[PDB]
Amino acid sequence: MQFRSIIRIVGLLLALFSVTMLAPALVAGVPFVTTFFVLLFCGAMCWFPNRRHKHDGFLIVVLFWTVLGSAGSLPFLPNISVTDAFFESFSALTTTGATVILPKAILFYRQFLQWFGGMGIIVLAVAILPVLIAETAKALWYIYLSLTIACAVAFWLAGMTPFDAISHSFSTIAIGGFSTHDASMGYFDSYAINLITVVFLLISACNFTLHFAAFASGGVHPKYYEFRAFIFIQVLLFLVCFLLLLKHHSYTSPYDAFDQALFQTVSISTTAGFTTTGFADWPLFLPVLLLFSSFIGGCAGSTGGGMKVIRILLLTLQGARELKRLVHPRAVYTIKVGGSALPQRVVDAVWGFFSAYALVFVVCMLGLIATGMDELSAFSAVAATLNNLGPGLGEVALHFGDVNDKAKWVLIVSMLFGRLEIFTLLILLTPTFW
Amino acid sequence: MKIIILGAGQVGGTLAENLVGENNDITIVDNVVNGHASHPDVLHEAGAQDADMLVAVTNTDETNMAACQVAFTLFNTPNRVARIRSPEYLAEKEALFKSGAIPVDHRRIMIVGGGNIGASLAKRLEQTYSVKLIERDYQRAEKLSEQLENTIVFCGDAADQELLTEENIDQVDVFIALTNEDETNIMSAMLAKRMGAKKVMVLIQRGAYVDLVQGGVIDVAISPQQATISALLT
Amino acid sequence: MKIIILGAGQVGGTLAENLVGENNDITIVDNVVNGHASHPDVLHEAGAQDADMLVAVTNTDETNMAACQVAFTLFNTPNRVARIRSPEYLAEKEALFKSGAIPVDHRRIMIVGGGNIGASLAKRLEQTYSVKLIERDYQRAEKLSEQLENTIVFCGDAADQELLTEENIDQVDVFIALTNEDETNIMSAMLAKRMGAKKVMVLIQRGAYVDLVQGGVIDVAISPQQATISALLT
Repeated sequence: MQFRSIIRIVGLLLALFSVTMLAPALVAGVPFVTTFFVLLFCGAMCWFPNRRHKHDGFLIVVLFWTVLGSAGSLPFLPNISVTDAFFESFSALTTTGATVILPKAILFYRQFLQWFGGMGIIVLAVAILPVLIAETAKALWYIYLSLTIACAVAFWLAGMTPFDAISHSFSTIAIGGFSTHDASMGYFDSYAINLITVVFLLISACNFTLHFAAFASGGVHPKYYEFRAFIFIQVLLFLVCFLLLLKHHSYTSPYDAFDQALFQTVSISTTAGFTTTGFADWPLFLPVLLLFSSFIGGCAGSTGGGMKVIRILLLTLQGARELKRLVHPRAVYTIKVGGSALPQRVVDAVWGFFSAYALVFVVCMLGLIATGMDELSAFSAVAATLNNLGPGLGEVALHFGDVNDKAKWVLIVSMLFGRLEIFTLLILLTPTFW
Repeated sequence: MKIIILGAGQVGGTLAENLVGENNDITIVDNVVNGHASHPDVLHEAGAQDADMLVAVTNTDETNMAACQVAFTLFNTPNRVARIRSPEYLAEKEALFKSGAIPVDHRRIMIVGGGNIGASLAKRLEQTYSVKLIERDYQRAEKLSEQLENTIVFCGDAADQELLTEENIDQVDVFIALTNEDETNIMSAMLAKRMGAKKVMVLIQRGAYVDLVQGGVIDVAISPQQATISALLT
Repeated sequence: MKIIILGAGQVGGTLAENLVGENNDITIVDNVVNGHASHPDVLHEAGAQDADMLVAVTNTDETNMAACQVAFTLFNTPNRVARIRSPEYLAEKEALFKSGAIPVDHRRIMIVGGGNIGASLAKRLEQTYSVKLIERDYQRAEKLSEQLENTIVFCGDAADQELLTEENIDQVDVFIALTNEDETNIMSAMLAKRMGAKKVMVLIQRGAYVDLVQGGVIDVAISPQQATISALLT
């Protein structure tokens, strides 16, 4: 089935992935250079025998997301076992905090991996349109330059040398929850860093596709009349933290209570993954509630590939319309929430997506518990795993090493599923597809 | 009041019939003046320089439009009313007519029927309170069902009591029937009053029925003449 | 040659199909540009300032006329062709269009069938010699007979030899078929030649048939494209 064209393009893709592998070598990294050479050798062999070209698509997207860990695990066989090495590779590789437990160059590369993950997911997300020309590189480059420079300068202001500021900036590009010390922010807390970072957290993760018109000259920014529901949820979050603080009369001083408390609530809630508290001053229900908060994740046109405001909003508001149906079946219902009359075509797939999603959720919970894992620690772990924050706070045994390596592979596939659309893998397994 | 009616079809003729009298001088053009309604001489022969109103109700919008243009440009004929059947033209009514390019001058609410002037009055009163649009038809409704907003649409049969009694007819302040074939409308309204409806608004197409509605139990009548003749006769 | 076609119906689309090529840049507007054909912005978006020809073939004469007016007034678009189906407008074509008010730019003879363009050409050649108009229909032929003079009007069926052979087919210099049956006209023209007719002019309403008529025994073919594309391509 036109194997020459596929072979040459795929080889070029592996070589291209390999080119961006010289990052440790800047810090005087032989295996990474070796990976570039081996893949380049792959591209060269594919390229020279075949000169032909084609012009299925789903195979290409699956294949594109297949390459990311074909050369992310070689330098690790850090002396640790092969399954653990693969798992750790994926842990560093994915934007996840899969801690079970380094060289300066390798650590820099790991943060760099976060940088690579940070930009790759967004470009692919915008790019999905032909199945459902490269000029977007410059505009994304300007916006990205603004984001990175702002973070670095912001760190620099709070009394530190530029290298440390840049190091922290690299660490926060795609937020795993990692820092210099496994304590997310306890080791270093200057108030300016905390306030500035929280501002960064709110602005950075909700919506940039909307502001893509910011690249055009026209100023279309006054757009107040995604916004109303989202602010209601976050403000409600602030009020509940205020109520909890008043009920347990924890801190009398406003700055520590508001900044630390607000910081913890927002950071755990926004799926950032920066956690420095073990929720004792909070009741036990607060970890459970926060975990449910963790389930919400991503805004439309954002890095977070989770449940979104539009989907749940559609279910509840459309559900409200359904409530109206309960009142009378002889009543026509057509309602448009904002900009325009919504079609009944796309909307069924949103909750059919949710239903299938729930089926997947059942598979993940049942499988992870079933493989031999503990009922509760794994239970917290699966909730955390789907979200991609880190290991389960409830009944903490966050660092699992003695868990089944095959289950560890399942954990890798599960977290990857959390980042990716899960279905992409699913279409291959379905009978009659073949 | 000097009136020229272009085209003596059902609409032009019936208009002419309603209107004959002491304070009105009616001239009708049709191919009385025999000629093409938008020709300068035909229009001149109907006395467009002196007339106080046109009414263009020929077979064609393009002739109506041409008549109003020709009359305005050549004789400055005031108050030019024209029938335009094409939604395409009305879609640009602001830019085409209302600019003078084409010189044409012209708690629970419940409406049953989709009248155009009643879409207008209905558009004037839906801001204050929500309006139940109920319409008999399906094909006229399924397009409309997300076409207009600030109004609540429904369907149901007018004669079918199981629909009007269904929805607590005591809980609704008005009954507004836009349906044609008015007699039915007259009787249904009586029936509507019998069921306990508070206010019954009835579509009654001809003005000349004032003597026929005068001794009526029907508590408000509605004629399209009292408005559409008034924009000219005011 | 920069061409805008307003309305992509049967006529607009088929036209578009026949004009795609190297020396022609075709843009089609229909509600490609999605919008109302006579709106200033829709027309602007189709590049009416720069275009070399405008063809208006929408659903309505009044939209075609409005499109040509708007295009001319706002963008000075040269060569404006419009479909006008209403005989009422054509009755005043001199005063309405040919004045630029509405800026639209566009021994025995025997013709069978009636064509509007054919009527025009037949009107160009009936001065030199008498023309036998033969028409299938009865009402149209009779009405046409009262309507027009300087031509001789007959009736008869063309798919039977008892009328054309009756009429002394050797004594007539040409046989012209205006019937809109496409080819029937072609084999009926071959047959027409078979009965001894001297010259057979055939209605052939496609300009993509040029390869199909090219190896023909039929001694002249006639396309409405070669003219109606030429007033723009003049």
